[PDB]
Amino acid sequence: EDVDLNHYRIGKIEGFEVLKKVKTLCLRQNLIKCIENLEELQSLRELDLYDNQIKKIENLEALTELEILDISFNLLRNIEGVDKLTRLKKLFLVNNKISKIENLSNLHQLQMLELGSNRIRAIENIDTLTNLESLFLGKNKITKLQNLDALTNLTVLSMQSNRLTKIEGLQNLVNLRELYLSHNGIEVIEGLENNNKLTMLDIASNRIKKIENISHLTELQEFWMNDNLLESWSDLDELKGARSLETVYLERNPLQKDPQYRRKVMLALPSVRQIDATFVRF
Amino acid sequence: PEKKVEWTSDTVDNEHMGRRSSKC
Amino acid sequence: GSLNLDSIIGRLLEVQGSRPGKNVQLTENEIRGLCLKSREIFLSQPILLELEAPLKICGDIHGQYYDLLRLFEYGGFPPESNYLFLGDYVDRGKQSLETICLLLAYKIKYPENFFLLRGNHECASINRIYGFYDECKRRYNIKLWKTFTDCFNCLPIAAIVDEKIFCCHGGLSPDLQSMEQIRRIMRPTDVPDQGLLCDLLWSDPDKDVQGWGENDRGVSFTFGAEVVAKFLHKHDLDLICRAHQVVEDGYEFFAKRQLVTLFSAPNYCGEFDNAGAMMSVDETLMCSFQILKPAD
Ligand SMILES: [Fe+3]
Repeated sequence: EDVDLNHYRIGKIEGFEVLKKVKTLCLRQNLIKCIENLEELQSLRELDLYDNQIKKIENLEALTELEILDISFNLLRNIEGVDKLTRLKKLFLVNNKISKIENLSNLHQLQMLELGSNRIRAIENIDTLTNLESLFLGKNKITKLQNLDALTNLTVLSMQSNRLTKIEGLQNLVNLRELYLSHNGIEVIEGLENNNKLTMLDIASNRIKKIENISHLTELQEFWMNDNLLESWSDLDELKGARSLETVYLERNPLQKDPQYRRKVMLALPSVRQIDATFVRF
Repeated sequence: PEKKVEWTSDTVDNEHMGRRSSKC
Repeated sequence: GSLNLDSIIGRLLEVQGSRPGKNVQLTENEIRGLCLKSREIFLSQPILLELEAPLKICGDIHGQYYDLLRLFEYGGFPPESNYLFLGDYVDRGKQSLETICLLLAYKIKYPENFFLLRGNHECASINRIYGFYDECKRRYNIKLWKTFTDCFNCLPIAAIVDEKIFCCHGGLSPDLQSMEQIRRIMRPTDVPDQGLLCDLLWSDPDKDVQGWGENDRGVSFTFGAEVVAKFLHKHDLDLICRAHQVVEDGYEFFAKRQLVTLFSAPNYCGEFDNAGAMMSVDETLMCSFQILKPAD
């Protein structure tokens, strides 16, 4: 029922019809060059083709019981051939050559979409993915946060290492709990008025000058803000409403030049147990 | 005296042997 | 505050001989402790390591955990030999955690006979590397990856063996005039997109460039044979020992054996079909190369 051919050098999918009720097929690091000869494995929920040389998604229309599909670290350039896998819950397309988000309109039960390390330039065509809980778009060329308004169940948004310059378009992600925007060009903390349930917020490695507009985020547990331009100790008043704030990253800000840096962080944030890499309490 | 880097006799100078080299 | 080192090393060595791809599930606290404890040792040793022969120097591993095990059987498991790795321990094939954890564990257990330099894959962003970040969140959570960057931010940057062999991951820098500039770099720090620390982790040599050129990677530079020759004469060195590039025989010389490139990951991606090497230096500073042919 489970078949694992991880790292078996197989260069073509041949002769898998012998499997009657296979449910999970693992074909990672096999040097596969095309998807084929899979129309018989009609009981598959999971297919794993991590790290091969597939250049186009095809011949998957049969597997309608597929719930997990992973075609990461291949040479894909477009998204296609998934319109029939309606029961897909997780879909990984990490580190391909994808340039546009398309052809996912039919995956209404999709709970996690992973498109990290690609060449995407805008967020589009995911309005239909109402059940999305985790959206991963890190390491892309996105320049604005938009068309996120449908993902009301989204709880984790990873947008690190992109080309954002303003935090916006998050007004409707009311169940958002983890927001990663490190390594961007954000200069101002704003646009988080409706994301009350945030416990994890990361805007490190940007160009932020002042901590503002997060006093309502009373559920914060981790605040990552290293490698910014923070200079005023009074800005830390904004975090005093977060009575469960446990970790803060502030290193490599101008603040850390202060010889009372560690003293001042604890005074401002008595709930914090971790400051940068090192623990404080316990 | 000092200390000099030498190479054992078995090691081959593959610099001009057209060895392939790629940037990851 | 306490972690059973031998329990961790045992479960990590227990997968030896298996068909690569097999994992080892450590607890989240075990991995975090490995990061935190090793970080203290990195900070307690110089950022420009001054090591003495004999030792065995290895190039990139790129998470190929099963080739790292093969390296230690060929070269001898720590502490039977002294090791200096030149970086790039993580990458993708969902075995980067075992690779970095075993190296961090040996670093903690033998802190003056085992050494790790920083590679460009040990960065504090996902600006150019995604596999290791991807693996951490898939097996644990994103915060685990953040803790790894805390460890990575404190790795040393270069090493000089017996005042004659300069070792770094990438290569030379046009800003490097004195060793003092490397020793003055303070930790923790991330890898910038410009400057000495960036070039030390990213630059490459090139036969074509006459001195300094631009790098096809999109970051840092390329230096030629002349750069190498002036660098060794200015600092009274004999050799630059570097990694960072896939080479056919696992090793490759440059500029009349004044530079050597090391690569310890056989069949990177599986499309180049390269061997892995490992350079062994003995007490009189003589260098021999042991080669790890691709298992498949
Ligand atoms: Fe590298």
